[PDB]
Amino acid sequence: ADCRVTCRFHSTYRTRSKIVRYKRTPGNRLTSLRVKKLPNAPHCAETGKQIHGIPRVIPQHLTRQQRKVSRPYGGKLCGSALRAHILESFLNEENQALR
Amino acid sequence: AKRTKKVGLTGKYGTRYGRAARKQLLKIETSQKAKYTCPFCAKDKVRRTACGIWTCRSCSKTMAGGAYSLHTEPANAARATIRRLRLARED
Amino acid sequence: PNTITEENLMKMIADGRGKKLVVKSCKVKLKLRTAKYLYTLTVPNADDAKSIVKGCKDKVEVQYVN
Amino acid sequence: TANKTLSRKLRLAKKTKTNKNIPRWVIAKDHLKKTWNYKRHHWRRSHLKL
Amino acid sequence: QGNIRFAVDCSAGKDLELNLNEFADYVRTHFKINNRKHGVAEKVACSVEGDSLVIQTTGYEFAKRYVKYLTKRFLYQDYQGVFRVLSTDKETYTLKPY
RNA sequence: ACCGGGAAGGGGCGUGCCCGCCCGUCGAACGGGGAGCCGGCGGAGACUCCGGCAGGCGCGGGCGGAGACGCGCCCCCCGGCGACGCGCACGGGGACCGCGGCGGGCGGCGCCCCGGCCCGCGAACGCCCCGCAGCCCCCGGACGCCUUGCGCGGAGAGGGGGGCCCGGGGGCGGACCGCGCGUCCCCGGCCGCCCCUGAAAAGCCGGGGGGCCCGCGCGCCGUACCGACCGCACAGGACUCCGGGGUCAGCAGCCUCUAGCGCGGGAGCGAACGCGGCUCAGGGAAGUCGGCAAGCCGGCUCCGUAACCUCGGGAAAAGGAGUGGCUCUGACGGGGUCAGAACUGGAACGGACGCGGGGAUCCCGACUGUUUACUAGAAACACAGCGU
Ligand SMILES: [K+]
Ligand SMILES: [K+]
Ligand SMILES: [K+]
Ligand SMILES: [K+]
Ligand SMILES: [K+]
Ligand SMILES: [K+]
Ligand SMILES: [K+]
Ligand SMILES: [K+]
Ligand SMILES: [K+]
Ligand SMILES: [K+]
Ligand SMILES: [K+]
Ligand SMILES: [K+]
Ligand SMILES: [K+]
Ligand SMILES: [K+]
Ligand SMILES: [K+]
Ligand SMILES: [K+]
Ligand SMILES: [K+]
Ligand SMILES: [K+]
Ligand SMILES: [K+]
Ligand SMILES: [K+]
Ligand SMILES: [Mg+2]
Ligand SMILES: [Mg+2]
Ligand SMILES: [Mg+2]
Ligand SMILES: [Mg+2]
Ligand SMILES: [Mg+2]
Ligand SMILES: [Mg+2]
Ligand SMILES: [Mg+2]
Ligand SMILES: [Mg+2]
Ligand SMILES: [Mg+2]
Ligand SMILES: [Mg+2]
Ligand SMILES: [Mg+2]
Ligand SMILES: [Mg+2]
Repeated sequence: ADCRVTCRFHSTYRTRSKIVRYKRTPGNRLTSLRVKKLPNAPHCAETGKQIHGIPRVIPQHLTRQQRKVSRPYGGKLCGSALRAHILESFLNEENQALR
Repeated sequence: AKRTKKVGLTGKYGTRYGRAARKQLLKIETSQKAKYTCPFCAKDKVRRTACGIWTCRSCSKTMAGGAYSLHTEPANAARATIRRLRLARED
Repeated sequence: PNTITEENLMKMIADGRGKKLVVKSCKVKLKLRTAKYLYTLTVPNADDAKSIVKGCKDKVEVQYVN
Repeated sequence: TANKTLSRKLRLAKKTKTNKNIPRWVIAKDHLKKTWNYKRHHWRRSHLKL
Repeated sequence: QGNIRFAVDCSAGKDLELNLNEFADYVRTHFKINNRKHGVAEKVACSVEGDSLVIQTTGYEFAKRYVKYLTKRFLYQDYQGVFRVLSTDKETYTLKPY
């Protein structure tokens, strides 16, 4: 048939936040549906890798329990960075004092 | 089977720019595409990322170096002379 | 909209959280209109009998078939 | 334009409203022979700068 | 494959004259299976019951659309424009005037 | 009028204390941004109305795990999201597009026809399950694992069992059935490139340390229509979005489904002469300042290719041969391609369309690039390099 559609947004300039997909409606029609940009999840302050356990949703829409991890420095350090801070702290105390 | 006889990586340039320039680039461009040794990794995985900036793809350490090679010969001598001056400061 | 297990259905009724119920014959569909969601339960006609008798007298029921 | 300020809309709205003929009873009342209002305008040949 | 049945009703085929054996005879000789006509009497049998043709088979199945094709072929001889073939139910066609 | 930090520059509260270095509620109807989908109704409006189903922001009535990880606030400091380049390829999803079945409806019908045409529809949102790559945990201690390409491992591989992310898919809600080659759009993991390394802020959140269900509402402005715009009215000029079928390497040319249908008006005649086209015996640049104009060549496959050279080129050098239709065969793991053979037709086949003429030399400028908008595109300017 003819499946061509018109633009859905205020202007037609196809920037990165004005992308649509196509879908067939229950009245036998081809509709346009915006495709949102997906934000990154938080990244480790020491290593720059994705923090595990947090979904790629803006934190305004996630419950408080969903935004956290259950460890000291839960969403700041990646687990390996914590263990390295713990060892540095304990061992320097053992060398700046008692030889 | 070998594909060129002399030009090597400068075959990408065709017949342009003359022989003296292409001779210089073969040496320079071979050097900046090379793999160098992590001074820490001890593995051969250092690659240039910008002029002066070298990263181990295994350590993930980042280092400051030459424009087209990891170590320059002036900096090797400087490090060698600076080290001997410090140890001499020790009584 | 969402589906529901039968036991949760009466409790919403038992706490006056429903506004209207509809019985639909096709397996029978029971649709309850709460403040937040419309809930739908599917049962055979044998099962829907007892549930409707339990039906809260404060909860308007309607029927539908065609 | 479909995207105009309310201030430009109001000045355009006044040129539309006053773009009219002399009423015929006014022509009888004031005893006129010039009957055309020469302050009228037409969209194809106008340059409203508003 | 199994056995299915179809039928075409010619109830409006009384005031104008239409033999039921001829229409049965037409279908009997023209039915093709795999673009051939050897091995049809042993799969597809035309009956005449209720003034309507009946096609009972045994082990052969096919589309109801072909039973409509043989109807407009046989009707094309001296009924060009008299009948429109319409669906009344499952397996049954009905002949209707204009 | 123009120019500007060196100025005793304001806040939280609750008195009274405490904290504090110093502008902008200027600048984007394409950048950033809390949240919308389906059906219906009108002469002219709809993501705005009506019906239905949702979403956002407000206001009032300490536990489980071995582990990766799972399941109220306030101030000071440390962080995160917002937040980002280009590229040949490879992979996944959606939409589109085809072939076959089956269900309903059409058309024409001299012969043939189960062979032609049209219609077979399912959103946002909520709950459960499933998700390659990629990063992480546990055991344990290595001549392997693996990509089209790579890549990885005693700084702990493979194997066995797990965790997290994944713009997606399924099932139930909201409420006809299979199989394929491609095309476009977005996404993924890699790899390549740079004397080029590819915005900012509001707003929202986490960490460390210290002190401590039911109701109601959402104001202001734009919203019709148009290439109806600028060129004194007009073959000029004027940004972006969506993009079916056949032939085909194809967004080329040529024909077409859907949709749409103006372009200062008609008729007769068939002179010269013009303007845009076609064909010409024999000769083949003798024409002309000058091959100006026109013509020859051209797709694909195989054969065959010199001087010279900065060794990269020259090169489609130059030159040759084959090519339709039909009936078949072989190869690759359902799909097109590639290879071969018989038969046949005015001695034909890239049958329209599309589509280099070639070679031997001399002068100038190395090269791609730039210019006298409206008589000059060049040998002029620029350029890397070299030098002062
Ligand atoms: K408007
Ligand atoms: K005007
Ligand atoms: K001054
Ligand atoms: K601005
Ligand atoms: K802008
Ligand atoms: K804006
Ligand atoms: K940005
Ligand atoms: K912290
Ligand atoms: K409107
Ligand atoms: K004449
Ligand atoms: K003349
Ligand atoms: K000549
Ligand atoms: K010419
Ligand atoms: K052939
Ligand atoms: K020049
Ligand atoms: K060029
Ligand atoms: K000129
Ligand atoms: K010129
Ligand atoms: K030129
Ligand atoms: K010039
Ligand atoms: Mg502003
Ligand atoms: Mg914007
Ligand atoms: Mg409209
Ligand atoms: Mg940006
Ligand atoms: Mg409009
Ligand atoms: Mg001639
Ligand atoms: Mg001559
Ligand atoms: Mg002469
Ligand atoms: Mg030049
Ligand atoms: Mg040029
Ligand atoms: Mg000029
Ligand atoms: Mg010119």
